[PDB]
Amino acid sequence: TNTVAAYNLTWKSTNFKTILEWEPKPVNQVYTVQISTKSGDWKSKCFYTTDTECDLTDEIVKDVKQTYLARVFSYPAGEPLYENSPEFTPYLETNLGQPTIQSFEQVGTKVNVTVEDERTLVRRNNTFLSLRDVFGKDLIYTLYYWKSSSSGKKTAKTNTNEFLIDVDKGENYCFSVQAVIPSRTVNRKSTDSPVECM
Amino acid sequence: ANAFLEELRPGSLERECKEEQCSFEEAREIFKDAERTKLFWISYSDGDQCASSPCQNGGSCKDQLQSYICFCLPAFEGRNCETHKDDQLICVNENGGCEQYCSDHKRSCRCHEGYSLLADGVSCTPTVEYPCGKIPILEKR
Amino acid sequence: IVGGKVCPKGECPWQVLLLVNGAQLCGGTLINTIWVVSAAHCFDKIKNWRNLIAVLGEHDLSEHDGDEQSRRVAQVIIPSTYVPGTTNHDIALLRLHQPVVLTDHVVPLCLPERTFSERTLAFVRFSLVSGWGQLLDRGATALELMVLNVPRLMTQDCEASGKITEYMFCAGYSDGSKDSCKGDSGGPHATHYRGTWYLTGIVSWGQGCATVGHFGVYTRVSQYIEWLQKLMRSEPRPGVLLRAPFP
Ligand SMILES: *[C@@H]1O[C@H](CO)[C@@H](O)[C@H](O)[C@H]1O
Ligand SMILES: *[C@@H]1O[C@@H](C)[C@@H](O)[C@@H](O)[C@@H]1O
Ligand SMILES: C[As](C)(=O)[O-]
Ligand SMILES: C[As](C)(=O)[O-]
Ligand SMILES: [Ca+2]
Ligand SMILES: [Ca+2]
Ligand SMILES: [Ca+2]
Ligand SMILES: [Ca+2]
Ligand SMILES: [Ca+2]
Ligand SMILES: [Ca+2]
Ligand SMILES: [Ca+2]
Ligand SMILES: [Ca+2]
Repeated sequence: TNTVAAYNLTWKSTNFKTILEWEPKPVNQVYTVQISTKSGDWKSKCFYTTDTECDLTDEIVKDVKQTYLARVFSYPAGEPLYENSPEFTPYLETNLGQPTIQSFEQVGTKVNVTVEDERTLVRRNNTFLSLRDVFGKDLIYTLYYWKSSSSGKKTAKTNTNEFLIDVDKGENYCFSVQAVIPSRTVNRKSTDSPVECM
Repeated sequence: ANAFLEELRPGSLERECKEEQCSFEEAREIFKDAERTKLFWISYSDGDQCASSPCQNGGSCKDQLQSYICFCLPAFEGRNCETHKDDQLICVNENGGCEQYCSDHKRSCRCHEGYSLLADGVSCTPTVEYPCGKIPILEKR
Repeated sequence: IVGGKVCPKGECPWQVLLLVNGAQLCGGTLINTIWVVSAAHCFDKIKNWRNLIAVLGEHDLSEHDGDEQSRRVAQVIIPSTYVPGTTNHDIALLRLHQPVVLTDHVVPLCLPERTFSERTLAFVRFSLVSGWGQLLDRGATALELMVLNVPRLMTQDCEASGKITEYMFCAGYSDGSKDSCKGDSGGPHATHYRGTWYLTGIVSWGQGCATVGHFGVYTRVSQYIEWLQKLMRSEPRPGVLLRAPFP
């Protein structure tokens, strides 16, 4: 034949930065990607590209709550060959980016640990919204802290971006926060942040 | 890192692993416990993918686990913000902005019989009283 | 139409009612003052080609409000590729003996260009289907004009059931609730795009009305754009039926 259907259609999303990827590299053909909602019209992206990927960020940030479905067409170079991608709900499936400890501060027998708000790709109000502006009460951060002389690791959790933990006076501590959404069976937790010691 | 008599000082993650490039042996000196040292080396070995400046056209990068993400400007899109919105004006792309018929070559818009193309070169309007594909009892009074 | 709603009077101004000996035959679609598009299978059993009438501006069959406009069908034109008893190439082009007058209740549906219909309209999800056909599978016809909204499917997805050709496309629901039916054949499959409706399909055939695991099949009008426009500039032959070559 004059064309082959795409395959291995996988979703790569982090902080709503959604990239569709497929295979194989083009030989005597080009690709066109379509995307829509459950009942929305099909909009085309990456027209006749030789790339095996396509950025669909601008399309899914319009409503991250909606479930999106896409497909990759194959034109040679009545309907052309194509392949459907798995359904994708950004709000429920996007990967939580690696958090970063913005700062920490001690005042006696207690220490405050602040987390930097992770900017997403949702560009509402002409500026990127933070991770908490999207999930709200669904988003929490888990703190892993410990002494150099500790056996295991203590844990803390916050609904905001600040931990108010107690510490042993004189002892030196380390920290590592993690973004979490308990209302998720898949992509429940982010990766551990870089370590920060006192 | 280990400079002249540096190891006389007590080890610090900031000065050795963050401010310089520490080895696994320098990391072990700070964490002491091996199991916690290994857990640190996994995340620490993963470098900063933004060091190569993959983003383009004034995009901002953010390091990630074995990857990165580019915050593109409004008129740009793509993994590295390489795509421009304007350089895609063709009939496949939202009908080329044409209200009705489109043609590739600058793309030219056209209108079905009974309509006529306006000055904007994309919008059509009825020239007759009863144009096709419109409901009179909904476009009157 | 199964599981549809009554189309308000005047909101389907292109819907045509075709009659034979005064009996309800099939639906149709006004595309201009003279020409009407319909399905081919509706003309398989015709004998009295002279008693073929096309009504426009109709809504209620049991009443005559004065908005109706009747015309004799001067010439029925179908593709030579079409074969009675089969589903492929199910389309007919009718020439009304005299042009109808366009009113608030009589307005034609735009016949789109090929490229425009293939590139844009084909990807508008939902479209309208209407007619006075059966309200249920093996049921009674409708008195008031019924209308239904249905999503379009690409042939690859519809073949989850080579029965569907490139001159066809599927549309509807596989849940068995909303679908076109017998008696609606020939009716319009109209697609909206920026304040304008276009003809993209014709009620053709299906494996039972609103049957689970199946969709309604429609003639892909975009295939016959050049063919139709060609005949609308042709000299009429004396015979009513006319099997024109396709393409
Ligand atoms: C350095 O830049 C390349 C492409 O420019 C990218 O692939 C790497 O991920 C980045 O670190
Ligand atoms: C990082 O973000 C992008 C969107 C641009 O605003 C850059 O100028 C900035 O540094
Ligand atoms: C709400 As209506 C069917 O009168 O357009
Ligand atoms: C009309 As079918 C072949 O999708 O059941
Ligand atoms: Ca050092
Ligand atoms: Ca050192
Ligand atoms: Ca430093
Ligand atoms: Ca140093
Ligand atoms: Ca050291
Ligand atoms: Ca050392
Ligand atoms: Ca990294
Ligand atoms: Ca009537």
